[PDB]
Formats: sequence, structure tokens, C-alpha cells
Amino acid sequence: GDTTITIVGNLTADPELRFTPSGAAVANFTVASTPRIYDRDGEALFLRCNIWREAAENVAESLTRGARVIVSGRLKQRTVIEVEVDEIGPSLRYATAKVNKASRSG
Amino acid sequence: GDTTITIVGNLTADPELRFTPSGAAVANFTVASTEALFLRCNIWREAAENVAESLTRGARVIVSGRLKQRSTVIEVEVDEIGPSLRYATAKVNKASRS
Amino acid sequence: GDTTITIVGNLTADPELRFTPSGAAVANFTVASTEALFLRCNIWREAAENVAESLTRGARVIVSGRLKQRSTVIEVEVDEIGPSLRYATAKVNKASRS
Amino acid sequence: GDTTITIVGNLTADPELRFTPSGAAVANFTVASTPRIYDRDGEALFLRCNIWREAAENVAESLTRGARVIVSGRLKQRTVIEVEVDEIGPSLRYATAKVNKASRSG
Repeated sequence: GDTTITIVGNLTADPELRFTPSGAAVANFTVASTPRIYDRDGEALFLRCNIWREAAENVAESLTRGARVIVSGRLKQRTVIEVEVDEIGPSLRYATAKVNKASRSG
Repeated sequence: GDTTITIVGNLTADPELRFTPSGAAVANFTVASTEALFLRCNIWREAAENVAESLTRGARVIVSGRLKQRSTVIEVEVDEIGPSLRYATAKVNKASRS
Repeated sequence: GDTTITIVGNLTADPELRFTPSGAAVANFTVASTEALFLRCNIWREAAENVAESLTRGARVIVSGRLKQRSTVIEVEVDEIGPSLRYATAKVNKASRS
Repeated sequence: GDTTITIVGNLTADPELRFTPSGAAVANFTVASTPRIYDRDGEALFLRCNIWREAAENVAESLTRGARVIVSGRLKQRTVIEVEVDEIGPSLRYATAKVNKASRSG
């Protein structure tokens, strides 16, 4: 099946979490990927992404508009094309970040 | 072409940073994915710093890069790297281009 | 970067070749992978010719390329393309660089 | 699991088919991938590949030394690294090819 894709770019805007008929969360956001040109950054590819499970609660509590991210997903369709994120992460090319999750909250 | 790879695994060690006479930084760390694939990775410039600055042993990471060679074995010429937000959360940011 | 893709599917039609005022060729064909993903693909220069020359409807193909945009939707800027030797055999060749 | 990889390059030499303790065929061959540089083709990455099932009988009856190919596989290990080809095909960037397989032989 595969037809997987890795996309690196910035978030067009703060994620948008959804919870539809099943009580399930869907972190929506579109990744904007800029290329590289040369004649003497140019134009961008905007990719509407979807991320589920509690992988979306983090993708919400962690990422925000303008955030550069690395997205590993799969290309699905139904007239548009969207990536069903399997993995998402804040690219440390131009930033830092504290991590982990196992204890705390109550 | 420039044959590329993407590894989603766990860091075996803590990014080991160093600086080249070029004034350029370079961090090394091997990503271990799960039947066990151990890929050593390299990262240059500021990215090197950011990695050491915020990454540690057994941390979930998504890595995109390019395979390389010579000595032989294949290592990774990481382009982008970051924490995996699968089983964890993490806030970020920096900025200032050129 | 230049975000890349690899599609393993079946050609819906027969590569449709054309020539640009630039004297350059260009073949179009949509690759349909299996819950059905339909990716339109583009191929330029000699490659265009070779494709039309040897590919036809519902043929198993491995395609590596780059996603693009504008009009919108995403199409594929194929780099390499060839018959899939999974459920079939096929002999080849050409040559002469520059 | 994934850690899949697509590699495009020429075959270092005619494939080498194996049939080991199970009566199973293993089409072995190593893909040589050349890069692109510029200062004013450079150096190659050699990737030992493995391909099974009857996907190897074709990979044997079809490809030969110098053949440019597109390989979709997975990176496995056990001190070396080898790609376990899921898909293989003759790149039509610089060549042509007749196809299909369903009737004939006896």
C-alpha cells in the first residue's frame, strides 16, 4: 500500500484540533514547504495534514504557527490530497525543545 | 541523484558536539530503529548545537537526511532532525536567517 | 528542500506525448495506486519519449519524483520512471550522454 | 517499522540469483548511485540489495550489468547494511522496455 511521504516545512497557522462522532481527536494543520531556486526560497507547496490519536494532543500542546516541522505520513485522497501523519516532530534545524511525557497532572 | 532517507528511531547516546577548525559545529549520534537497524547520523552548523542543546539518550526522533560513504559503511548526512511528538510533547523556537 | 515522492501504481491511460516550442518533449500519465490514490505525473526530455515508447494502460510502474503545484492540486514531477518488475519481466537499454 | 528507501542507480554487475535451504530464490545485486556536485557526477554510493520470491526470477531474466534501476526497499542490518527490495524497475530515463507476463512456456 505505502505511497508514504516525508514533508518538511512550516505550519501555515496554529493547529486545529477536532473531535468527531466517535469522540476522537484530529489535529489538522497544513505544512507549507518552500523550495530552492537559482538563476541570476521560491514558491511554496502547501500540504493539508491530518494527525490522530493522542499524537494530536501533543501536536496541539506543542506546535504553533510558523513552526518548522518534519512530517512522515501517507498520501490519501477524496478531489483533494492530504497527508495522514504517522510521525511529526519540531525540526531542530533552527530551534530547540524540552521533551518526554510519563508523569504529572491532577 | 542525492538518494535520501528518513529514520524514526531512538538515540542510543547523547548528541556528541564538536567544532571544526572551520569554526563549524558537528554533532554525532546514532539513531536506533526497530531486527535492529543502527544508523549513525551527522549534523552540521547551528543544527548541531540545537541537537546537543535539546536531545538525549533514548529520545524518540524523526530524522530526514542523506546516505553517505567512505572510510566502509553507510552513515546519515542529516538535513532535518527533531523530537518525535508521538509519545511525547515539547515546545520550541529560535530564528534569524541570512 | 525539494520534497520528494515515490509511487508504485498502475497507469490509468497510455502516456500522452507532446512537444514544446522549446523542442522539448513532455508525456503525461496518471499513476493510480491502491482507498484509491490517483496521482497525475509529468515527465520531460527524452524520458518522455521512452515512456510513451514503452508504457501502456494498467502497467505496473515504480515512479520517483517531486510534488508540485499551481493552476489547485498536486501533481508529480517525475525524475525516474520504469516498469515494475514485480509481476512481470522486461528487457531494456539505450545510451549516449552529454 | 518502515525505514524504507528508494535508490536509483546502475547495477554494478549482472544479478546473482541464489536458492538457499528452503528452495527459495534470492536475486542479489548491488546498486551504484552517483551524486551531483559543482565547484569550478562525483563519487558513488554502492548499495547491496536483496530481492526474493519470483520478483527475483524477473529481476534475473530482465536486468543486467550497467542497467539503471529504481529500487524501493527497506534498510536491514546484520556489520553491513542491505536493502530488502520491495519494488524494482528499469528506469526509462535513458532506455526502453517491452513488458507483462501471463501466458507462454511449455
